[PDB]
Amino acid sequence: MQSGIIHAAEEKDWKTAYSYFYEAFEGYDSIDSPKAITSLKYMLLCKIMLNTPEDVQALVSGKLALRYAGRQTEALKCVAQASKNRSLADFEKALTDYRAELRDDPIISTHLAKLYDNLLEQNLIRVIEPFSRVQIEHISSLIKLSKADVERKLSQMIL
Amino acid sequence: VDERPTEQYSDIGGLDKQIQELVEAIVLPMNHKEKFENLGIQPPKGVLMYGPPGTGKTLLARACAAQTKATFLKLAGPQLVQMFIGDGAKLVRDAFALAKEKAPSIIFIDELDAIGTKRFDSEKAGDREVQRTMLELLNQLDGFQPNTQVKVIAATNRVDILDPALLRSGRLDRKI
Amino acid sequence: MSHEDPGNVSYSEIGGLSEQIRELREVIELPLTNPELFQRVGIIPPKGCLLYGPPGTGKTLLARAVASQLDCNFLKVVSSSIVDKYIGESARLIREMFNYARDHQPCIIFMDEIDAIGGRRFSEATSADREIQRTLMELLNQMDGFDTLHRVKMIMATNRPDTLDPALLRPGRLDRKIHIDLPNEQARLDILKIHAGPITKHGEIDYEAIVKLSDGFNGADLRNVCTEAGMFAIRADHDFVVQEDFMKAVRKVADSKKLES
Amino acid sequence: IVKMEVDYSATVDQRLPECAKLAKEGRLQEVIETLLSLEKQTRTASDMVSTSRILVAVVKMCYEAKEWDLLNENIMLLSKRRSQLKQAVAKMVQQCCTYVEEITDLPIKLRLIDTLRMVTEGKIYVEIERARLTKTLATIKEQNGDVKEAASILQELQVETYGSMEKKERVEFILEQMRLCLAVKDYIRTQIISKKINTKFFQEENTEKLKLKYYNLMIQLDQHEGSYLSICKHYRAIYDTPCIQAESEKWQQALKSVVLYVILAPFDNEQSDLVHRISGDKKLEEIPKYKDLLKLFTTMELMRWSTLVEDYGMELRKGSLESPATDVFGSTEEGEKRWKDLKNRVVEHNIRIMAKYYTRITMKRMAQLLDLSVDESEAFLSNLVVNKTIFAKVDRLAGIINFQRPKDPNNLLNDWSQKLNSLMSLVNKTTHLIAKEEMIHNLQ
Amino acid sequence: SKMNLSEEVDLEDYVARPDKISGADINSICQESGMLAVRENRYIVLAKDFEKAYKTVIKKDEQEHEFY
Ligand SMILES: Nc1ncnc2c1ncn2[C@@H]1O[C@H](COP(=O)(O)OP(=O)(O)O)[C@@H](O)[C@H]1O
Ligand SMILES: Nc1ncnc2c1ncn2[C@@H]1O[C@H](COP(=O)(O)OP(=O)(O)O)[C@@H](O)[C@H]1O
Repeated sequence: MQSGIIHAAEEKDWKTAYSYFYEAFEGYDSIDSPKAITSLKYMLLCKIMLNTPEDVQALVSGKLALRYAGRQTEALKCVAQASKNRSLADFEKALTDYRAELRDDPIISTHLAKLYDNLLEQNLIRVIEPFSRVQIEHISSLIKLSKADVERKLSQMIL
Repeated sequence: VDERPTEQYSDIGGLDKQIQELVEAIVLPMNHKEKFENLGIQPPKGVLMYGPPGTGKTLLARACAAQTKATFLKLAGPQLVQMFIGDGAKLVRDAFALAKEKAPSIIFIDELDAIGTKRFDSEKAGDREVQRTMLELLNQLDGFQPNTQVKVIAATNRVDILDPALLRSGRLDRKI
Repeated sequence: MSHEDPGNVSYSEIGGLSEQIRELREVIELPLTNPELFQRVGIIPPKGCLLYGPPGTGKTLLARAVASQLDCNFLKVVSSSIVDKYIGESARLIREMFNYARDHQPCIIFMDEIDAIGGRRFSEATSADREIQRTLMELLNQMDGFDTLHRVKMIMATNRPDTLDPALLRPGRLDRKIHIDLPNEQARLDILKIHAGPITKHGEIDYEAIVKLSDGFNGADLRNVCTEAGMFAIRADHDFVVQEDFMKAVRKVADSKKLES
Repeated sequence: IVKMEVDYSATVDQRLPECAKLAKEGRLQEVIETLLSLEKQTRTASDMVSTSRILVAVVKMCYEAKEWDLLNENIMLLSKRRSQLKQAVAKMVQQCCTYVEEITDLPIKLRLIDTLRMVTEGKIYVEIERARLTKTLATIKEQNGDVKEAASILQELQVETYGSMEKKERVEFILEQMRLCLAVKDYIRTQIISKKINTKFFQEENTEKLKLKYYNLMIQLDQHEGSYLSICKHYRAIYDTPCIQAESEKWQQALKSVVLYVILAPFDNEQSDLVHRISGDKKLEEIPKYKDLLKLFTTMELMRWSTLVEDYGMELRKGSLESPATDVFGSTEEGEKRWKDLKNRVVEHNIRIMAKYYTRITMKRMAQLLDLSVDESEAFLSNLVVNKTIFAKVDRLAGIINFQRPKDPNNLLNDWSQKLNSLMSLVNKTTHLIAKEEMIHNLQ
Repeated sequence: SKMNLSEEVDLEDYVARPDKISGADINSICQESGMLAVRENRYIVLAKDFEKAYKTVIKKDEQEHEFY
């Protein structure tokens, strides 16, 4: 689990962090409940960080995942489906619906914020090619957000 | 390689039935080769003369070659066992190549029992390397099937010391 | 590689047991043609097939002929030649021959004699104990030699399937075995006809009478029969071959094999 | 397999028909047991023909005395006793296959599944698999088409298809299972099986109703989700079959479908190659689709679909045969989906042709040309640019677009110098031409 | 672990049996055995693949019970 934690913070690759997290959860198979919950949470967080939420449904449908199912697990599944929909708003909705369940600063809040920035950058870059000059409130309308936050994100990208 | 043997068929004898049989099987496919060609039967090549020493296999083979008036190539079988890797294989390859390049020849390989073992493997030895020389000779027997030239004559004393692999219709067949 | 894809109309030069030839082709060709489907669905293609009939119908002739639909290069490898020394490191030689088959990817390895003289003398149980079987197990574990990628099969032309290490007939082993024995009367007359095909003389088509005297004679023997008939015509310097010449040839070979057996 | 030890051909010949008479209606099981003992004796003696005859006689007795249940446990015991002789059991299954197909009955489905369970213990490619294939096909016919048996025939075919196929029987079996798969309306698995089987071609040069049937079942599979280029490719692959079997109605309707589809496909270099290859066909001229293709393929015309629905839209209402046209656009739900697919397709086509002609076009004119409003036109414009098909830059506050890449001054002066050198070469060629014509003209 | 759990290896594969061989099997052979999970009939690796990997290229050396 710690090796996966370190690799997840290194952020160069997340598949090896997925392997370490799964091994830790496999070690925690109905032995230590809180450590098992943390291991599966980290495993699914790096799985969605791999930008492949398609295998999330199979992973959460696994026997051990159902055995250790919980509100935090369902919140992570909703985060995965938000990544499926590529909706930064849906990800923000899931984070607010389960905030205290995913408010943990260590590799939970940090990675969710990093992923949220990734969707923001991807949405902006995906909608920005056609426009040689576009009004920013139109950009906010397409992204379905306010004006100040969209302007702040677009700035921080361009600085 | 003797360029031309001069020994005559008259100075040998005793086994006249056998010598006439192999004359029909070898010399006639040389002189009257067109007879076999128009008949449609390709003559056999492999003739194995098995019998104790002093029975005249060498004289008969050379006399047959003289009657054919074609090239005669003699192989010293017992000394084909060379320590060099594939040496016997190379010797047999170029021997067949020389015979093919020089007329319908007579390949007179002596000591076929020495060349091929009966696969009586033992802890002392098991004919490991010489099997390479043996399979080369087997693969070279089929080279001259078209146009049916260069006959193979193998001389030994005991035919039974050979495995049932050299004995075949296209391979060594005329055991005399 | 010594023998290659170029071959005669052997498919028609075999004659006897054409159904058996079709069955062996049906077993062999499809994984040989498109092995990618086996990987695509996750099934292991067969490795080869077994052949009986120690002196009978040409097993090597079948190995040649069947490759007509295969466009592959049949290789005639001897079991003694491939094991060489009596050590487990005999796998070096199979690696070389398999690499040769990998270089000429469409290749079938035709084995010469694995159950050395299955009719008599020393079998797998006698003489060399388990040395043949372990060396065959080496080719067995070769089955992961990229069967999807490699167009290589191995035909085992044993003499008698009696002593073949029945541990080598399980699934994943050689598996398939096709029954070949001495040709029946129908196969015998067919192969007599194809042997007489190149022979154009007066004679007659009285093949059944020849079959009656020459029953239970192997295809190689019947090829020898036709050659002996030509030898009889030419020893007598006659440009004609009549059924009497065939009768003399059949009687000669029958007496020869009767004395030798 | 193993050498025969003690034959009992005389014993079975002298006793088996007498046993059949003694149990003509099968009320006696001691007769079954004593033939079991006899075939066990011949089995320990390693005889195959005697055992096969005994098994064939036993099932024949069960046929004539119509004890269906006792047949079920009897064949179960026979197949499970010690596995007996593989030749004999393969035989017995074969006559069981021959018998189950003649009596309709209710529990023949139970007979089919019983033999399936007896043969599914393994030994599929070895010792008869066509029986199991025929039983599964028989189960398909008994259940009259459903999802469970269609899945069963899906998961059965692969072993025998890879091992021992038939150039007609096996492919027909594949065709008879994919149609059930499409009836189930599974798309991922039906696509997988179709793409894993279609690799086996070069038999269709002698097809009668096989390649066309394969293709006409995989038309729906492809066009169901998003396919439009493979659609035209295999519709021309069914078009070339009436070339060798000239039947006018199917030939002409195939021409109508392929011409419509090939234009309807999204723009790409390959689609351009297909449309240019299709155009110029001598046999294509006598249909209105000839005029449709000639108009809508090239020369960058304004494809106002509002005008096209009456100028070349007559195929919807009435044409020569209008049967493929009614299939495509005359349908209600899928027809309106394909109508919308024509609607957008011509919108990107108009955008693309405008790209190579107009540098800056006002927003109102472009929207009017695209038959949509400003927001819809800019949305499709964004859809093109995210696909990198067009080099477009738009000022959204001003509503003005540009299609020309900003010319770097390096290559700008380079093409200027190339223009200079072209002029210089023209001066040289003109000078030589006029001077020499001057020489010819003053030869007086 | 390099190939992430042998590219999602199954649970019932543990190396406890095929590692306690006392048959040399140098790290190069260990890497080769790891890559002999190339049996792509399935998306997962089983203990059979490891057994075949150990079976190929091996020499029989055993009999520690006399010494212990
Ligand atoms: N039929 C024969 N007529 C004349 N000399 C013979 C005859 N048979 C053998 N010889 C003598 O035997 C010698 C050949 O011996 P060799 O070739 O070794 O016998 P084999 O061929 O039986 O091994 C010759 O020098 C020759 O003088
Ligand atoms: N059915 C057959 N038709 C034609 N020739 C045959 C037949 N069977 C055997 N032969 C001949 O026998 C020779 C070798 O046969 P071989 O493969 O040694 O048979 P086996 O292995 O059963 O002894 C070939 O040259 C071939 O011409």
